[PDB]
Amino acid sequence: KRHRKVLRDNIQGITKPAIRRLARRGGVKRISGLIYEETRGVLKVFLENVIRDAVTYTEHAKRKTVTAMDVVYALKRQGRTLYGFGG
Amino acid sequence: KRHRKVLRDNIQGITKPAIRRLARRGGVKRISGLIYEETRGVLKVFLENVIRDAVTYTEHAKRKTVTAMDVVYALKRQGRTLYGFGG
Amino acid sequence: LAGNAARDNKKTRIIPRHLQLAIRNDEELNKLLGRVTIAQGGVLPNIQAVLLPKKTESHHKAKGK
Amino acid sequence: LAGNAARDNKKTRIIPRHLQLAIRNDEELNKLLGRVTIAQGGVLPNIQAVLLPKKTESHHKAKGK
DNA sequence: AACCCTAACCCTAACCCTAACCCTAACCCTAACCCTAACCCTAACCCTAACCCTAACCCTAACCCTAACCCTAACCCTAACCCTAACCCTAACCCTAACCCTAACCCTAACCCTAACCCTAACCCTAACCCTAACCCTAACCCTAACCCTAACCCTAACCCTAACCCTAACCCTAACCCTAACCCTAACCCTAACCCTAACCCTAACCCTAACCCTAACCCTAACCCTAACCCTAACCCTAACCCTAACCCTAACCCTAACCCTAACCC
DNA sequence: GGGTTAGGGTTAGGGTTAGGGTTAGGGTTAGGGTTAGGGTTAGGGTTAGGGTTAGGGTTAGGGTTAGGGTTAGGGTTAGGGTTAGGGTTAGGGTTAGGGTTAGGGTTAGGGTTAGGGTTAGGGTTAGGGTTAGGGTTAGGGTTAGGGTTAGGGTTAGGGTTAGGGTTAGGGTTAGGGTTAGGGTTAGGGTTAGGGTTAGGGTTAGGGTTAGGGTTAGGGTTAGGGTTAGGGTTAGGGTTAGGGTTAGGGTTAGGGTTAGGGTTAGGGTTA
Repeated sequence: KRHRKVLRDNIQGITKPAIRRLARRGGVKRISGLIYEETRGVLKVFLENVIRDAVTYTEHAKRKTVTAMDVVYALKRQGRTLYGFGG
Repeated sequence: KRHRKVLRDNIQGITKPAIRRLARRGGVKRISGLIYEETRGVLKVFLENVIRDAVTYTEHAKRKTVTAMDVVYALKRQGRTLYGFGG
Repeated sequence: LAGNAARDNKKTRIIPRHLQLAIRNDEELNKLLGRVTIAQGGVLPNIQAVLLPKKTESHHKAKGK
Repeated sequence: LAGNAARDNKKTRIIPRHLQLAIRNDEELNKLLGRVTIAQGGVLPNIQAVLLPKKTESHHKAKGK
C-alpha cells in the first residue's frame, strides 16, 4: 500500500565518494571531511530554488506534469541557459 | 489499498471555531484575525517538543509505542503535572 | 565563549561580567542556564525602540511655523 | 521603510541615503533590488570582527613578559 | 422547578483461590555519650571618609478631553466536513523456558594526589595626558517648505479581432511486474600531513621640518544643443501565384563493445 | 643501479546510428501599388572652454628606529593502499492502463478615443523652521612599578583501586494467543464555510499642572585594625536496642456477574 521508509531520500545519494568525484573534476586534491554536509546543503537549496520556479511555471497552464521545457526556462531565468536537453 | 499519507492539512486542523471556542472558555470575547495562526504555531511548537521528549523516552525504554505514562512523565519534566490519565 | 566576551570587553582575566556576557550572547547557553544568576556582573544593553530622546521640536507649544 | 530609516537618521525629508538604509535593512528589498545602486548615498556599517584596534594584540608582550 | 419517563453504567452480594501481608523461630552493628579543648563563635571600642539626608529650581509627560475612521464584531443559504454504528481484519504485546553472559564479596598492595609550603610573576591602583559626546551664543544659504497659474493626458459612441467552454484521439508517465551483477558498505591498517614551541630580523610605524598645490572669490567668451516649418525618402497592409522546407521511411558508414599483445613508470643495490 | 610488474595502443564483429535519397504537401516562403507615416535639413538662445589672477590650507613627501609577527627546523598524530564477500542496489526489460496533453471550436473581450471639459500635473513664486560651527568640561581609554598576594611548583604519607578467584540471579531469544489498533461503507445532519455593516473601537494632536531630576551643605554612620574568652564543633571506644533474613499458615485481596437506583434528553406551565 505504502513504502515503510517515508524518508523519501533525506538529502541522500550525495555520498562521500560522489562528492570525492565531483570535487576532483574541478581540481581539488585534498577534500576535507566537513565539506560533504555543506555540499549537500547547497545542492538541496539550489534544487529547491529551481523546483520552486519549475512548479510555478507548470502551474500556469493548469498542467500536473513537469516537462524539460519549463525546467530549462526556469534555469534560463535564473541565469544558467542549458543547451541540448531543452531545445 | 491505503496509498496516501498526511500532509500540510494539519496546521489548519485546529479549526478557527475550535480556537474561538477555546478562547471563549478561557475568557476572551472578541478574537482577532491573526490570533489563529499564532495559536496554531505555538501549539505546533509545544506538540513538537512534547513529542520529541516522548520519542526520546520511548527510545530509552527500548519500545516503539508512546504511552500515556511516558507522556505524563515528559509533561512533569517540562513543568506541567497532569492528573487523571495515568498514575 | 567567555574568551569571546572577554576580548569583546578587553580585560586581563575572565570576570563574572564576561561570563554573563557570554551566557546572554550564546542562545544555547541562555536557554540552558535560564534560571541562573551570575553574581558580580551586569546585564546587556538589549533594549527596544520607544523610550528614546526624540522630541522632533515637541510641537504642541507655540506655532513655530 | 524609508520613513523608518529616516527617523533612524533623523532628517526633514526622505533622502537617497535613507532609501539605501531602508533597502539594505529590509532583507526582502535587498533580495529584490540586488543589482540596484542608489546614487547620492552611502553604505551601511556592516563589518566583521578582525580589523579592530587591540583585539589582535599589537603588543602581546612587553619585551620579556 | 420540579417531574417523567427512560432506562444504562453504575450498582450490593458472593465466590473462589492467588498471592502477597504475614506469625510458630534466629543474629548484628550502630543510636547516644562521655574526656577534649579548637577556632570559629560570644560582644567591646575608634575613626573618618565616602556617604546619605534635605531643601530650591525646572522641564517634559500622565491623563482627559477633543474629532475621527476602519475592523471583527451578529442572521443568512448552504452543503461540505464529520459523527455513528457494524463488522473485518492482520501485526506488536505479551506468558514462561532454559541456557548462558553477567554480576557480587574479598586480600592485599602499590598509585598518587591534594593539605602544607615556599617563590615568582602579573596585576589593583596613581599620575598625567589624549580622545570624546553634546546642544546653547551667532548666522546664514539654497536647500530646504507654503501658496498663485496654466495647458495637454485622462477621457466612452459603435465596433472588431480572440480567450472563454468542449469532445476527442492517443500517447507518455507512473505502476508494484521483475531479477541481477556491478557498484555500495566495512574492518584493520600504516605513512604522510596538521598543528603547534622557540628563534632571528627585517619590515614598519608613529612622529617632525618642509615646500609647494589645488577650490574657493569667480575672471571672460565660444561651439554646437533643439525648437522652431517641411520636406521628398521610406515602409506595411488586402493581394495571389508560385515556391521553399519539414516528415515518414529505407540506407548504408564509423563509433561502437571484445580479445590478444608491446612502450613505459617505481620499485633499492 | 637492479630486472621490473604495469597499463596502454591494435583488431575483428556486429550494432546501432547518423544521414543519403524520396515524393508529399502545404505551409510558407516569396512578390506588385500605394499612401500616409518616416525620416532630413538650417537657424536662434545658451550651456561650455580655457587662460589666467589672488588666497589660503592642508600635506605628503623625507628621515627614523624599536619591535613584533612572521617563517623558518623539527615532534607527535590521522585516512588513504587493500580486499573481500554479501547484502543490498541499482540498473535493464514486460504489461498496462490510465490520466493527461494537445488538437479542434464560439461570446465574452478587447481596441479607441470623438471629444471637450475637467483635474490632476506641473513653474513660479518669499517666509518659518532649518543644519550643523565653536567651545568647553567631565567622562572615558593608555602605561611604569611595588606590596601584597593569589596563585604556580615541591612532596611524602595514607584512602583508594586496580590485580586476581568464585558463585546466582538476571537478563537473553524464540513460540504462540490475542487483541486492539488499522481498513473500509451508508448517511445525514450538524459543524463548518461565504457576504454585510455600522458602530463601537481605536488612534492621533492640544492645555496644565503635578512630579520627578540635578546639584550645593553637613553629619553622621558605615567601611576598616586589636583583642579574647567563652560557646559551641568534632573525632574516638562501647554497648544494647533497633534492625534484617529464611521458613511456613492464612486473612485479606483481585478478576467476573447480575437487576436496580439514579443519571442524561424532551415537551412539559410556570
